[PDB]
Amino acid sequence: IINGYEAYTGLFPYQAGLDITLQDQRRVWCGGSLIDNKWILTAAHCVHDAVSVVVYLGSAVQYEGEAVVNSERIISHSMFNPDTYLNDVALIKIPHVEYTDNIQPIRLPSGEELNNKFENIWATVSGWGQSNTDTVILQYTYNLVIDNDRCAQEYPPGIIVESTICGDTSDGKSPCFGDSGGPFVLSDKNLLIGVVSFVSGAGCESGKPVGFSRVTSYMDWIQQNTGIKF
Amino acid sequence: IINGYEAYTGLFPYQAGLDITLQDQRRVWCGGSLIDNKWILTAAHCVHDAVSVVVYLGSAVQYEGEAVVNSERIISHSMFNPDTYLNDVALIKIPHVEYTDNIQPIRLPSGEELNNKFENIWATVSGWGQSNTDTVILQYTYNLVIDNDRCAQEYPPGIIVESTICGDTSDGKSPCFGDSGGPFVLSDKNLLIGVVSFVSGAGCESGKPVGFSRVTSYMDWIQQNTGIKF
Amino acid sequence: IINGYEAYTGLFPYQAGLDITLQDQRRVWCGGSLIDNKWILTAAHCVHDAVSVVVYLGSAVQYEGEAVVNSERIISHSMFNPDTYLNDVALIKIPHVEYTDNIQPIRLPSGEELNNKFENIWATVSGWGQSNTDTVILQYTYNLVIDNDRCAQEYPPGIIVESTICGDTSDGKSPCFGDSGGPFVLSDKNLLIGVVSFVSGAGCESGKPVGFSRVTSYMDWIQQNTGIKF
Amino acid sequence: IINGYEAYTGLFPYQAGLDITLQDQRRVWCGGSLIDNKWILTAAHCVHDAVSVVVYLGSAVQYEGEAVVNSERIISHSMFNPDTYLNDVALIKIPHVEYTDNIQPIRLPSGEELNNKFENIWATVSGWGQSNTDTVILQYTYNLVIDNDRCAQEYPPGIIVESTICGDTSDGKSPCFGDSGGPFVLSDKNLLIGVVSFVSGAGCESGKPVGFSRVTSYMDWIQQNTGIKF
Repeated sequence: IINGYEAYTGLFPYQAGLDITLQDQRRVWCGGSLIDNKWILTAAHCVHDAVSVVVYLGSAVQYEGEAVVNSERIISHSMFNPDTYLNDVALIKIPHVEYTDNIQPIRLPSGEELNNKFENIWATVSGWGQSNTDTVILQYTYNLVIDNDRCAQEYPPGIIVESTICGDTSDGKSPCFGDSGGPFVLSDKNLLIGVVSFVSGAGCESGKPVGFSRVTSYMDWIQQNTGIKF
Repeated sequence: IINGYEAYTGLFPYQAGLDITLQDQRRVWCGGSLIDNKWILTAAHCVHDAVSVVVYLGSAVQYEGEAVVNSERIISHSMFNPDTYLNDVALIKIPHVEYTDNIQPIRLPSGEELNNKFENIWATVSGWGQSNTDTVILQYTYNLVIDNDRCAQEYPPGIIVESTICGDTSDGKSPCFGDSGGPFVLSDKNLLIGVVSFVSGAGCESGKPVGFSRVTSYMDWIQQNTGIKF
Repeated sequence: IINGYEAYTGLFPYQAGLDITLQDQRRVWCGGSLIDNKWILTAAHCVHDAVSVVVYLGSAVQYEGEAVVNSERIISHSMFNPDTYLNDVALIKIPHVEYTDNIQPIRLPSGEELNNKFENIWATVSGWGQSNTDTVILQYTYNLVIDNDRCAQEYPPGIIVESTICGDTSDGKSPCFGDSGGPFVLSDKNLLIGVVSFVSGAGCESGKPVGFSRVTSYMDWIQQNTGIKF
Repeated sequence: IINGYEAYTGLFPYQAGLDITLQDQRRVWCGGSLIDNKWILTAAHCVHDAVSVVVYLGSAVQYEGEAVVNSERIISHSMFNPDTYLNDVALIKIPHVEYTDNIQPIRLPSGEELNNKFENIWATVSGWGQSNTDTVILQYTYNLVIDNDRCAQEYPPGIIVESTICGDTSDGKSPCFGDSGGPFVLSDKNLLIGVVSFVSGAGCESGKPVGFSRVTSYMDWIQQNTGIKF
C-alpha cells in the first residue's frame, strides 16, 4: 500500500496473507480474504501456477498469524485471462480454522447488494505490498470507487469490463505490488466488494485507477465452487 | 536456508537482496551477488520476466540495506530454458555503488580457476529463503560440492549438465525457496563458484543435491555483457 | 493528532469541531461528540469561560460543515477542577440538527458497559489539533487503553483517578493541543468511552499516557443535565 | 477582520501568525508584528498564560510560512490588567530570522513620532481573525484613528486611557476575535502605531471603536526588555 496507515492485530480480522511457492520455485506474496472457515478468496494471477500456499491469519505482522495453515486445494477461475486480467479470482481451500477475536470472515454481497455498482463510496484496501515505508505491519488506505465509464478512459480498450471495479488513487494513496488478491471492503457493511487485481502500467504512484475483481460478478462462481450459498 | 546459521551485517558484504516486480505484477524475492560497483549476478529464473528490481546491499535484514538502488537494466541469458533451468544466469545493471565495510564484491574465477571443478570442497550458501524459522535475518550454511556424475543420479536425465554444480544437502542443511539467485562461495578464497538455481522436486528437506549455475561456465557471457574483464 | 491519518467526510459522522470565543476575547479550537440532535459532549477546560461556540458538523475539513450551528447553552461540570483536570466534561446545547449520512450520534455506554473499565482495548481518537503535518483535514489515530494503575505511575500523585481513562502513546501516535474535548471511541461498538482531557506536561511526543474523561463515570451527570436517558 | 480585503504573500512582510499553547493546554490564534530579527511584538492577553508559541512568518496562508520558528521566551507586561486590558503588550523572543522579500520588520516610532497622537489618519489592520467568510488567507482593512475623548465615550469609564489608541469601525470594517495582537500601521510611512487589543462588548459588527495598545506609550518598555534602541 503506498501512503497507507498501520493496522493493529484485530483491525482487519478477515485479512489473509499468502506465502505462495510457484511451479518455477519462486516465492510470491499476495493477500486474500477469509470468506469461510475453510476458504480464502484471492486473485487468480497470484496462484494460477502455484504449488502450495502457506496461509497466515490473525496478525497484522507479516509472516505471523495465530493460525498458519497450508492450502488443501487451489481453484483459479478457468477463464482467467493473463493478458487482460479478465476473471481474476481464485479460491484456496484450507483446513477448518475456528473464528476468533482476530480471525473473522468478511461478508459477501447477497440479495440486492448483487445489483449495486457501489459508485462513489469510500472503501478500504489492505495488504503488505510495496509501501514507501519499511514496515512489516499490515497497511491499509481508502480509495473512492469510481464508475466504470470514467475508469475505462484510463486504460487501453478492453481492460475495464462489467466485472471490474475501480478505485481512484489520485490523492497518491494506492495498493501496490504484493497487495494483489487483497480485500476491498465497505467497512460499514463489512462487505467485500473487490479483490485487488491490477495497477496501471504507469505504476503505483501514477494517479491512475486501480482495477479490482468486482465480487458481485463472481458470486455464482464462488457459490458454485465452494458449495456454500452466501 | 533450512537449518542454517544466522548472519549479521558485514559478515557477507557481497550478498544482494532482490525485491523483483514481474510483468504479471507479482512481487518475488531472490538473492544475488555484487560482482562490480554497477552489477549484480543472479539467476535468470528470478528475473527473466521481471520489469524492475529494488536491490538491497549491506544489511543482513531482509528489505534493509545501507544502499538501496533500483535496477537500471536486466540482462537475462537468451538461451535460458525454464523447463530444464539450463543457462540460469542473469545480470542486473545498477547505479555505481561505492564499496564500504558492508558492501564489497566477490571475486569471480579466472585463469586456472576456470578449469577447476571444485569437487569435494565446502562452499557457503546464504539467503533469506524459507527456513525452519520465520526470520528476516540472512541465513547461511555450508554444503559440500559433489561431482556432477554423482549429482546427476539424483535427478532426471539431462537436468545436470556441464554447466551445473551441485551441493550436497544430506545433513539436512539446504537452500530452499527464496534462496534462488544467491551466492555459493569458497569462503577462504572469497571466490564465487555457483548461483542457486533449483531445488529437488522432492523439496528442501529431502537430503537431495541442489543445482547451481557453474560460474566458470558463464565467465565469457558475463564479460561480454558487462563489458569488463576478470 | 501527531502521526495520525486523514479521515474523509463521513468516516467519523459524530465528530464536532468547536470554534470557541472566550470571555477574554480569544479564539480557541476544541473537538466534541454529537450525542443527540441537540447536544454535544466536550471537555470543561475548553468551554468553562466561553461566551459562544460555533459548532461544525458533517465535514472532515476544519471550519466547514454541512451543519454549522451556534450553541444555545453551555453546561460545564460544576465540580471541574482546573488544577487536576478532575471532572473535565461539558455539554453544549445546540439547535436540533437532523441526522444525515455525514452527521450521526455516537452511542453512550449503557447497561453493563457502565461497569467495563475497557483495559487493553484499541480505541480511536480524532481531531484537528497539532499534528506534524500541514493539513486542515480531520486526523485520527488509535491508542490502546491501559489500566489506571499503570497510568497513575506516569503522572504526579492525584491526577489519575477512577473517572480518568488513559490511552498509551508509546508508538509516538498521540492527541495533541487542539484535540481537547474530542472523542475516544470503541469503533466496533460505536461507543464513546472517553473525552480528550490532558496531555502530559512533557508534551505530545513524550510517550506518556494521555488522560481522558471516562464516560461511564459521567453518565448520571449527562442523563441528568440533558434530561435524556441513554 | 469583518469585511476586509484579501492579502497575498509579500503584501504584509511584517505580519506574524501565532499558534499559542496555553498553560491549560488550549490552542489559541493571535497575530503579531516582526520588529527585529529575534522579536515579535503582540498583545499580553494572547500570551500572558502561554507556555510555547509557534511563529509563522512570510506567508498570507494561516499556519504556513517561509519561516516557522518556536518561541525561545515570552515577556508579558507585568502590569497587564485582564479586566481593563491596561498595558496589553508582550514580546516573543524567537531565533534570529533573516529578512527576505516576504519577511521584513516594521518601523517603530521614535524621536518626534513619539509625541504624535496620529489622530484622524487611516491606518491598516491585518489578521486571520473572524471574518464573514471562512477563509485561511490573511485579511486587512483600513480604520480611521479617532481621538481618545471620542473613543472613550463609546466605552465604560476608565477603559480608554492615555496608552489606548482607537480605530473607528463605523463602515462595518472591523478587527474581530482572532485578530488580537495584530499590527495597526500607517502604510505610507511603514510605521507601527497600535497592537489590536479589544473589541467592543457589543461585538464586531456594532460600528463601535476598537482599542489598541498605543505603541508610543510602550517604546521604553520595549527597549528595556529587548535591550535594543530604536
